[PDB]
Amino acid sequence: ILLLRAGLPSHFHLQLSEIEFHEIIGSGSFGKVYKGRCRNKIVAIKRYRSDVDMFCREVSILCQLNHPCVIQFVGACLNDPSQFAIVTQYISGGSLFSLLHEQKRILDLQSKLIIAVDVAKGMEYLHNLTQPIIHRDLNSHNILLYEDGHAVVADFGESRFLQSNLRWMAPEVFTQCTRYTIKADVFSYALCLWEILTGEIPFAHLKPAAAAADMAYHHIRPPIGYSIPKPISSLLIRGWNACPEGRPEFSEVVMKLEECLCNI
Amino acid sequence: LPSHFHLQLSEIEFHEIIGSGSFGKVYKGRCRNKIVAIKRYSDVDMFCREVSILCQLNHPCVIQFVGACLNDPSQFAIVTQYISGGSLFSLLHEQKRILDLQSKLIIAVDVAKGMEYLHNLTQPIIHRDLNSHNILLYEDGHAVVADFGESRFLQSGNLRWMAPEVFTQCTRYTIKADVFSYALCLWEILTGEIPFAHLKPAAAAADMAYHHIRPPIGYSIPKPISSLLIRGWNACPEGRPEFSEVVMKLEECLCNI
Ligand SMILES: CNS(=O)(=O)c1ccc(N2CCOCC2)c(Nc2ncnc3[nH]cc(Br)c23)c1
Ligand SMILES: CNS(=O)(=O)c1ccc(N2CCOCC2)c(Nc2ncnc3[nH]cc(Br)c23)c1
Repeated sequence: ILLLRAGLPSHFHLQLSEIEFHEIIGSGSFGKVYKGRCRNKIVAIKRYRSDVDMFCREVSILCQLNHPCVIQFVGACLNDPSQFAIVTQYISGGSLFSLLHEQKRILDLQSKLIIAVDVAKGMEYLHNLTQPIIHRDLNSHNILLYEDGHAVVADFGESRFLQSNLRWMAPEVFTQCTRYTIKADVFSYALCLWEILTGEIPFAHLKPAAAAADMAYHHIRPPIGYSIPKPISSLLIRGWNACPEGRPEFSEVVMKLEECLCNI
Repeated sequence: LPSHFHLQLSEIEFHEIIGSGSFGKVYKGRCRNKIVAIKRYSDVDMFCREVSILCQLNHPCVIQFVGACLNDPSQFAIVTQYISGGSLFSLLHEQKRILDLQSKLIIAVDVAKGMEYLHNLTQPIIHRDLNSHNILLYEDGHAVVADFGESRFLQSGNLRWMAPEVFTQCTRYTIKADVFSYALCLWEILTGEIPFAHLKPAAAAADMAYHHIRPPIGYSIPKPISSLLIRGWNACPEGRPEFSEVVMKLEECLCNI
């Protein structure tokens, strides 16, 4: 916290008294997320309820980020653990999850791709920083939408910087010993991309742990209909390959989806 | 650790080296009037773990602990019974001895009983590193499980979009990992072949985990056993048998050998 207070540029340093908390817009064990106001901006605030090290990491990551497909950091409060809070821009159009599954708004192909492309661009950005960042929690809740249908990647509370005998191991043990890479994000993305196209929650009929289990152990993936365009189904098939190294880099995901926009 | 298990370096008479690795070296020797094997080695946490496991062990199909030296990090040493008949891996792959089906099953059942034992202790133990190097043979062709350096005591909505490799890492190890390992050992035993002989170990571990590859089952393997094998190396841990059931079926086979 002393190391952080020193390294984080001072313009980001916020006092809790500078923040006005309106509503709660999201929740969790970690803490709650309020809509509010700060330095004459409409903002979203994550407030916290090893906890120190989690918060110091998250700020260290957020303050690196500048890209129009990634949530815009505004500042944090670093006084003491009790005060701890994180502030970002607010985006009115709400989560992608809501759009698809609650409001059940029916989007056309162009609109869907724009979103897919924007998210891929944000991930590309993160993965190709000098010191790559893994989001590690990409989902339709953490894809937020501008009124005009563009999208940004949010919530870096699980994010980590990428760091710099097996013949008889059970697969799940072998997988524990292998440190995960930026490729984990691509797998999450793939599901998001299917979620967008179908309108459907992955394994909608299953509780989260069961769905994970099926993907992980029984190697199941959501159904790929014949009507899904080829270049996309390809990306899906590759993107959620159990073998991480077989998943495409986001730079290619972008390239392909932008092609589709040219042909849309 | 129980005071009687404490050992001083002077109580241990070293002889030749019998094994190696980045971890350290293993010696044959003599201690407290018995022929022994001696192992010699964040890094301290893992030693107490290994020792706290070994002292608990008391079963004919599991290695016998004898004691351990605790003076300082430089002096750390673990001492066990020495077993004259070498490693199974050797017998199978270097010596290449031809065994009857009975001899094979005797080893298979012995290893299974040792694993059963471990798994059904009040506070169960996962070996986490079973293989034909750590299966040691008595001259009479009985076998024991060895080398507990990797062994662990069993510990008591984002998940839906997680990559498998990440989900696996947020999940706690189970005893069913040993069952998978055993399956391979069992196939190895029956066929005499190293699993995926044509591949280097990581290539093998990848193919088993990602591309769901398993060893080939030919008429070389009997039907009742081959059912066990397939279930044993299931991708789903929960689909794999418990070692109790392995024992039953394999003893049932021994009745018919
Ligand atoms: C402090 N910002 S943050 O990036 O750490 C952050 C984390 C989580 C969330 N929620 C996302 C939806 O599931 C619940 C958590 C948000 N939410 C939002 N951030 C901006 N504009 C927003 N508009 C609507 C919403 Br909800 C919204 C921010
Ligand atoms: C201190 N005993 S221990 O259980 O920690 C232990 C760990 C590893 C090994 N080696 C096994 C073979 O690959 C290399 C490591 C052994 N070795 C042996 N222990 C008993 N009798 C033995 N006879 C022949 C051999 Br080798 C042998 C013990």
